[PDB]
Amino acid sequence: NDGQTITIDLKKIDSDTLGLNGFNVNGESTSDPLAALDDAISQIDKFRSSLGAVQNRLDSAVTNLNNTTTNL
Amino acid sequence: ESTSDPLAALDDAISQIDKFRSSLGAVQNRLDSAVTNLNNTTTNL
Amino acid sequence: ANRFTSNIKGLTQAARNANDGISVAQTTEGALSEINNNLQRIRELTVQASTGTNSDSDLDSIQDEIKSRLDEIDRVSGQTQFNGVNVLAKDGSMKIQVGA
Amino acid sequence: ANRFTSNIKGLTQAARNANDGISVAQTTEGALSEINNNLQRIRELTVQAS
Amino acid sequence: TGTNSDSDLDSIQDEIKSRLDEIDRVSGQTQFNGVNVLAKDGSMKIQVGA
Repeated sequence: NDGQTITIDLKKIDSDTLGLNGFNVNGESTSDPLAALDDAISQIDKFRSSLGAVQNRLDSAVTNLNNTTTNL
Repeated sequence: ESTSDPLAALDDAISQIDKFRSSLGAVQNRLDSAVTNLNNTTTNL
Repeated sequence: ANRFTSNIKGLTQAARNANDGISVAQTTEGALSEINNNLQRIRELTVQASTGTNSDSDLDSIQDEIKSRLDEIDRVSGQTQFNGVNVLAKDGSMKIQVGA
Repeated sequence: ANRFTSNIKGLTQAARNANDGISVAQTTEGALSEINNNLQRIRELTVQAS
Repeated sequence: TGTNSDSDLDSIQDEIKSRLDEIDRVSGQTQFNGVNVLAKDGSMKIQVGA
């Protein structure tokens, strides 16, 4: 039927949106490199979690479709 | 420009084709009944 | 003889009617089984979320997977259908002819 | 029966197309798995730089 | 499906238009001993009684 959609969410991930965009440690050195790095890692982890959520949805959908096809 | 509701239009076309087919089936059945009745009447006369 | 033929034809049609009914029931049962499996996965990872050792960020991923599973349950409930009839979407009572 | 033919072919082909979904998802997951190692390396190198 | 590129949709459209051309051709060309059944709307009359 029409209007059947599974929506995968893609957010562009480069050094710019991740934070740093430029990293100095030799001194201007960033004030809190650890916090920025941890937040950058956390954003990646959140995107990975969303990805896992979408594989689960997709494989549940495909197994449902395969089950329904035999019945029809 | 991509059609707004492609599947709906295709299903409507399916319905139209099916109705036209069903009318043909009905007229075939009635014609066959007419033929057998005509043959029986011919034998009786 | 005419009455016998009438009843025989009626029962022959009712047989195919009952086969259609069992097909409808099996198609419904498949979607119910899928919803069951989704619910079991939800209860699984809710059990993981229950413990207090999890941080807020982890609980965010757990909630995201909950929302994905609920959306899947919603879709399977809504857009499943047989013969163009949304069997699970709307509450209703359906009759099946069985006799002449 | 005619409409069941449409339903069956549509469901089968829809599952075939949905498989592309897991294809894209797993490729993206591999890409982020690749990226994560560099971030961890930078993280454990920053403490040395400090 | 969103996974397809523009060329994929182009090939799909080519196949679709070839099909539709076949529907139009078969509708136009089918005829029974000089009468085009599907080319134009109409009715046919049949004598079944003396």
